[PDB]
Amino acid sequence: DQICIGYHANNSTEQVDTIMEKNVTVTHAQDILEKTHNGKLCDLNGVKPLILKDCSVAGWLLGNPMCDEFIRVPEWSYIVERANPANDLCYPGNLNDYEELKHLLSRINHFEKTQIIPKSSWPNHTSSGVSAACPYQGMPSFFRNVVWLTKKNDAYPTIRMSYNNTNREDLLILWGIHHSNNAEEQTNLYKNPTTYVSVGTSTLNQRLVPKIATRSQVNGQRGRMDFFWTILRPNDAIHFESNGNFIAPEYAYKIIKTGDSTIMKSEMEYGNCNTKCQTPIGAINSSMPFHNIHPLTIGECPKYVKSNKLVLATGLRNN
Amino acid sequence: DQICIGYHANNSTEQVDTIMEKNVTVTHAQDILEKTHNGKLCDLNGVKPLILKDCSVAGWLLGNPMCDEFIRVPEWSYIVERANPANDLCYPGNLNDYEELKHLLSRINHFEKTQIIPKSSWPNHTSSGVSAACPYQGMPSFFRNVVWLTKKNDAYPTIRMSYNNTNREDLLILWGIHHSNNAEEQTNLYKNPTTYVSVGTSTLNQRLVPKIATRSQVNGQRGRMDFFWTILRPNDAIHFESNGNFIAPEYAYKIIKTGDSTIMKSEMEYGNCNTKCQTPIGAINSSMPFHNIHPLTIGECPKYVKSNKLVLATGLRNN
Amino acid sequence: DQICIGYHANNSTEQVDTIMEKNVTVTHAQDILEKTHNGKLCDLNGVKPLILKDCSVAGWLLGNPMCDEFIRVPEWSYIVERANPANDLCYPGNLNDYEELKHLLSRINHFEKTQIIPKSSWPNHTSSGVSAACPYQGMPSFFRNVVWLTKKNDAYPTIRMSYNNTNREDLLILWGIHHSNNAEEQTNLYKNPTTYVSVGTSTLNQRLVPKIATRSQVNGQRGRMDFFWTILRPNDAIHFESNGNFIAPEYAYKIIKTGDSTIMKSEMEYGNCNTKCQTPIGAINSSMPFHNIHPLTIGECPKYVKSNKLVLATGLRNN
Amino acid sequence: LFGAIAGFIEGGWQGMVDGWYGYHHSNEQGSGYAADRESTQKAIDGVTNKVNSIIDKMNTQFEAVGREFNNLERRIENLNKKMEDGFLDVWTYNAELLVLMENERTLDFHDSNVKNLYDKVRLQLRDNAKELGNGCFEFYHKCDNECMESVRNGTYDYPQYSEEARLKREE
Amino acid sequence: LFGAIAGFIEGGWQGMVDGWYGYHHSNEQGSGYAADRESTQKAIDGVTNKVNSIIDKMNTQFEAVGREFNNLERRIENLNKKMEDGFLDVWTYNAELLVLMENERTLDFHDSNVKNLYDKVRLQLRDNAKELGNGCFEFYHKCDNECMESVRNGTYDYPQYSEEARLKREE
Amino acid sequence: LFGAIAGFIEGGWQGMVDGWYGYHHSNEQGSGYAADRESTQKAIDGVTNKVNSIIDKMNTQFEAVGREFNNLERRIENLNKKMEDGFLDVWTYNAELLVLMENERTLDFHDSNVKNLYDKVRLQLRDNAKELGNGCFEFYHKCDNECMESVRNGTYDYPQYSEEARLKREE
Ligand SMILES: *[C@@H]1O[C@H](CO)[C@@H](O[C@@H]2O[C@H](CO)[C@@H](O)[C@H](O)[C@H]2NC(C)=O)[C@H](O)[C@H]1NC(C)=O
Ligand SMILES: *[C@@H]1O[C@H](CO)[C@@H](O[C@@H]2O[C@H](CO)[C@@H](O)[C@H](O)[C@H]2NC(C)=O)[C@H](O)[C@H]1NC(C)=O
Ligand SMILES: *[C@@H]1O[C@H](CO)[C@@H](O[C@@H]2O[C@H](CO)[C@@H](O)[C@H](O)[C@H]2NC(C)=O)[C@H](O)[C@H]1NC(C)=O
Ligand SMILES: *[C@@H]1O[C@H](CO)[C@@H](O)[C@H](O)[C@H]1NC(C)=O
Ligand SMILES: *[C@@H]1O[C@H](CO)[C@@H](O)[C@H](O)[C@H]1NC(C)=O
Ligand SMILES: *[C@@H]1O[C@H](CO)[C@@H](O)[C@H](O)[C@H]1NC(C)=O
Ligand SMILES: *[C@@H]1O[C@H](CO)[C@@H](O)[C@H](O)[C@H]1NC(C)=O
Ligand SMILES: *[C@@H]1O[C@H](CO)[C@@H](O)[C@H](O)[C@H]1NC(C)=O
Ligand SMILES: *[C@@H]1O[C@H](CO)[C@@H](O)[C@H](O)[C@H]1NC(C)=O
Repeated sequence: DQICIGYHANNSTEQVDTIMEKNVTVTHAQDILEKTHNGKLCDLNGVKPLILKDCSVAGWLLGNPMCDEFIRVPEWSYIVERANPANDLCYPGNLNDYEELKHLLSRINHFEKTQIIPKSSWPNHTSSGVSAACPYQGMPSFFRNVVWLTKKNDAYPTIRMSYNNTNREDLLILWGIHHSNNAEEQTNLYKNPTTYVSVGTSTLNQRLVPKIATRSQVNGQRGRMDFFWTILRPNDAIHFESNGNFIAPEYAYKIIKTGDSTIMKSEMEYGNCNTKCQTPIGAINSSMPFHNIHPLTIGECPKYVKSNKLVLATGLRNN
Repeated sequence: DQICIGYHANNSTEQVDTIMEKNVTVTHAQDILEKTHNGKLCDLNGVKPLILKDCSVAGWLLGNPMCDEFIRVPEWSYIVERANPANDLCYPGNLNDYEELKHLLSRINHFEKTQIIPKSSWPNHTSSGVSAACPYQGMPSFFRNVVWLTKKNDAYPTIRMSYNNTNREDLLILWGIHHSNNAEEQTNLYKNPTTYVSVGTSTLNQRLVPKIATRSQVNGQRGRMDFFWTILRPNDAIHFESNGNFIAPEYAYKIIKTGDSTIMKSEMEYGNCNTKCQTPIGAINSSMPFHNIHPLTIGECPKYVKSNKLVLATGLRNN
Repeated sequence: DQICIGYHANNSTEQVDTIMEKNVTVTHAQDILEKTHNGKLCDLNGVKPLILKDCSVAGWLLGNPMCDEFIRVPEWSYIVERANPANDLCYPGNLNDYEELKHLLSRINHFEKTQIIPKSSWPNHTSSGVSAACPYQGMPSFFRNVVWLTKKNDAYPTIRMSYNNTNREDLLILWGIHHSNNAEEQTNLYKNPTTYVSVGTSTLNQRLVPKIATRSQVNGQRGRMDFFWTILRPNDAIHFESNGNFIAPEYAYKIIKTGDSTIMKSEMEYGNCNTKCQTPIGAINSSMPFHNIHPLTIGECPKYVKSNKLVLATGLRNN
Repeated sequence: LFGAIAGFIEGGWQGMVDGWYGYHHSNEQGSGYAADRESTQKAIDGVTNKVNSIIDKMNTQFEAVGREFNNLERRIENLNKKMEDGFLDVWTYNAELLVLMENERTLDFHDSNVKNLYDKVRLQLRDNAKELGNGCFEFYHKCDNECMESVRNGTYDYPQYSEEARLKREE
Repeated sequence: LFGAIAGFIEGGWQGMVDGWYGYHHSNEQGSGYAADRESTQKAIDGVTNKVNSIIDKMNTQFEAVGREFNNLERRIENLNKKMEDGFLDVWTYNAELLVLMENERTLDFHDSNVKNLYDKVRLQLRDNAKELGNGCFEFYHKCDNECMESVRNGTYDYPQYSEEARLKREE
Repeated sequence: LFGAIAGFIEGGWQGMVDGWYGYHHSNEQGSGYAADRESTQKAIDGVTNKVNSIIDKMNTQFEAVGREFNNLERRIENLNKKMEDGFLDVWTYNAELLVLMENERTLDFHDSNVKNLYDKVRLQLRDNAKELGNGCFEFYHKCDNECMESVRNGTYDYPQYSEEARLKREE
């Protein structure tokens, strides 16, 4: 005539670990580590990313003629740049403070480009400059947002001109200077032999001067172009003054939406999917509190850990 | 006839938390989180802070006319700067390497200002330069520690002069250059049209040149002034040489005590209190080991945590 | 008639600590903190470090004449530099981007120096330049890897010359410019009064210009030399062009092994020992999992902690 | 360890599906299993609260932001990567270690609950039954299914059965 | 958990003001409360030592310094913030988590001390008394206030009262 | 705390060299010590497993790289130093604290193992012996050396001696 005290046991194979004992079968575990992704780049709450396949950020912003898909990009959630894009600064040189620009660009969700200085605005200069370093459909071309001013009637009269930001929004403005190869090229393209480019705003006080010297050949060019950018704030104005080697703005970007984003370096392609959690190597549909997929997350996401397995015991030791 | 084993219970409502159960009434708790401040800025072991009210560090250091209260500041414990002070570089421009200078200042407790180059020292130049950008009592004025040298008898003979640091301590020396607006202003103020400022010590080898170009109007001025600073070490000398646009030192700062401090950004006012622990939003009179008040502490202080509550159970579960 | 249950006790004095009780004698402890070093600098898996006793990295790489011990260095495991070496830039000046160069150096294990531009290569210039700032055997001398070009037959014809990296490896190339003291020295050493040094590769586009001004005396010299460096990639070329004040390369360094190393600041001397774990203050022969010796370890090493004591209890409380 | 689970109770019961802990009875009207609802509910309450505690407590963690540096910024590039790697190594130590420690404490929690149930029945029965030391109590009287249900829901009247148990201890 | 506090001892005593654990006696000369000086001092020692341990171990923590960066230094400004915020998130995880864990262990410490006291007198009394299983021992003989004081200060002579209890268990 | 080690067993045995826990017997053919190897091997297994766990868990830690900054880079020099110092303060908190906590739990592990051995013998013998409450069982019959070895290796036949023990509890 008997009564006993006992506890649950079942078929469960769920193992958990402890400091004293590893590989301990229990009756009721709970996994808290998400370890699977869909290997694709998706929307982010139904907002498609800007994927610059084969065009770098510099090539996009300056308007590489091979980057024509990005003439009028719509609002994005994040930006996807490849590891070594082909179309980036066709004419060799530098986009100065590039990394700071990418960091600025990661807090911007929508540009609307606008024509601040039309080519129509250079009556006394030639604005048809074109380079073999920038092919478009087999013929030489040039950056689309920026104008190569050269001499006209064998004169380069000094430019003194300003643009006043009448728009509500901040303006991202890019301009540049061209480093010629020797005195004779310098005189062929602009009449004046010693030149300068002066740029002034309320904060900016730049003087650029061509470095006329012999360099290595890059994209078939020993000449170089150094590009610079600034954020012209609303009601402020920018003052350009040059007598040669000036590469003038034509198009600038209105910063119209300024939320949350990142520039994600993935070699992957669009997946036509949607997600609440994107990583460089794929997205995540999960309500686990952790994942081990990739550290450079964006969106409402679990917390990245390096573990291969995380299971919490909820039940008893089972056999 | 009976004897029983039992434990304490009392009126206490003190709750503590655990991983398994929250809100567990116990007989004896102990709070270890300080959550109270006095909302005012105090002395620090009886040493009053330097509170630049409407003057920024640059303004104070260069000697902006509105910041005339800090002509000869006494030893401080910490420095309080506002978020957007009004009196800062009346004549527009830049204090170069400003952030590094503020970081150097956060480890200095006492300056003694000293006249290294009196206005008496410019027999062949005009030293009465003055600007509407720097009003003082309704009339145009200029930085007090730094001298705007201009032409005299329609000449700006080239300056060649040096100062040898005879003092026993380091000297903080500020000087500057002035960017004029066009060739004719450049000739009006200095006769020579193309000028330079050369500064040399044992470590420094600077050449500054005016960038004469049109900029935006700031404080009613399109001209600009770029200021620079260095730490002249004892027995070293500084060598200035200019033929225009030089804005010379008159006063320098002897760094006489070099202890521990910070530059605290607070909009608050002096409290006539004393404390051993100051934060931007108020001071702390507490022997708790933690607080949640503000992370940017100074003085003998608890350790900042973000928690809202921290109580250690010391007694038993109570009912 | 009796039987009892009991537990081990012994002579052990091993104490361990807990949150509740400190200094608790136990029967079986285990120390896991290594607290001993041999106070010497050793090989690292039988590879001797590079110890630049008294010569700095700049002095070594440029070839200070007091650094002749390091003309042709063998492969190293790590580099040991003293806190304040005496032989470093005998002619005063700067090695620009020095810190980035040292950071590049701590990931290089073997240089092979090579003569890219022999002194034989300057038919129209004087290449025997020499300074009292750089004594060697009581007579004035100069950096061994770098050539002070001066005028010849009272002419400094403008230099136009290039070097093409034919070697398999990256090349570390150093060159420099010389800042003279006044117009008269400038004409004495080079005939041309206003000069420049232009450097171009596929990435580099440098124009240097002498700052002719009065400076403080350093190593008996008011003149200065600013040195620069670059990594010439294989099959790329470097293009120098000067008409004065150029300090040309003669020797460059082939980067031939590119593993893992560090630059360790130790005042210590070689110990003829070997180790698998080196620290600034001595090496480590230990299979403990922790040490408290020094944080700036190199090699397969325990993990640095600040603790004075770490003992794990393995047995029972003993009396 | 409280020596009950896998201790003096040398195994679990495949047959008790209603809960984590409980009773198995056998009298002359047959046998059966019955989960102890209150000590099972307390344990599932405390364990889901512990799981929610761990998840809520690692809510504010570290997110690695992507930053980029050029060829002459390698020092702070290296600083940035060692910083992000350090914070993630730290937080994965924290996660793995907390999981290990509270797994140990959860297993021992279950153990304690089982021993406390065995004891709460022991205290009711005293010498009315015989502790077999295997987790069972061999009664000394006639415990029909109402009597068993009393033992379970805690309402076991010790006086009522004293005398007859009193005799078969003697005899 | 050791099943004593809020377990087989179903409640604390408002009446025991002198200490954390102790005894309540009732004989024919009346009744009273007496704390156990020893076990109570042992616990207050270990718990103030644990509190001092927790405070002293968070002596070397992280101190946030104010640094400032300009408009073209936003990368390292962001680096700086992520670093300081990371270290503060880390140390507040550490603080809150340590407090939670050692709160659980402090409550269970008290529990263990209580069970060990109950046991320590159970071992003295054996069959001289009857464990009611509510935390009390119903004696089988006459325990005046000095017999009680013996039970308290541990000096309870089991032989002396065997005989008399021997009968009142029988009968 | 499980109240066994330094509790109701007020001291260890210098004489038991073979193991951590075990038995000391005394019958009329003499006396001796015998380690209980099964519960000793279980404990040495679990404790070397815990030590290896603690070492393996701090495999991926933080290594400080040497970086250098010039006179106008003092901001990021200070940032670098606060970052490396922060990570080392963090990891030494982690190490010291983990050692303290699992030292506490290792001592209590040993305690629990001892109490579980005492209980495992108690359950075998019941009223065939008398618990002195000092860790010893004073038998009620004559346990020669084979009786003792049975008690040790767990094979103690309770029926065989009941009658005889039944009598001196009797008398
Ligand atoms: C940029 O253009 C705007 C367009 O008018 C100017 O805005 C005016 O500024 C004056 C100041 O002289 C104000 O009194 C007016 O209220 C503004 N006009 C309007 C319609 O809002 C602005 O001054 C220009 N800035 C520069 C630097 O050229
Ligand atoms: C600054 O002046 C001091 C003296 O006032 C100079 O120091 C002297 O240097 C001379 C050699 O030139 C020696 O007699 C001593 O070493 C110094 N004398 C004293 C009394 O200290 C110093 O050289 C000057 N510095 C410069 C850059 O000119
Ligand atoms: C440096 O010299 C080498 C000479 O070998 C040049 O490399 C040759 O490049 C041509 C293209 O012009 C190719 O046909 C070959 O692949 C290369 N030759 C060999 C033997 O490999 C290189 O272009 C020169 N670089 C510069 C900047 O002048
Ligand atoms: C634990 O179990 C996993 C499951 O396959 C196995 O791969 C691993 O080797 C086991 N390790 C130990 C120490 O038991
Ligand atoms: C430049 O354009 C202006 C206005 O269209 C005109 O007056 C002038 O003739 C042109 N040529 C020069 C060299 O100024
Ligand atoms: C715990 O107590 C606080 C006290 O106000 C209450 O706000 C909170 O909701 C309680 N939490 C839970 C989970 O019961
Ligand atoms: C100023 O000029 C006069 C006349 O040229 C000269 O005698 C005097 O020395 C000069 N003063 C300075 C400071 O050089
Ligand atoms: C622990 O023992 C060491 C041994 O020297 C002693 O220095 C220390 O003060 C002791 N601390 C405590 C709290 O007993
Ligand atoms: C020196 O210059 C002359 C004229 O340009 C040139 O012919 C000669 O080759 C150069 N050096 C020599 C002697 O090779």
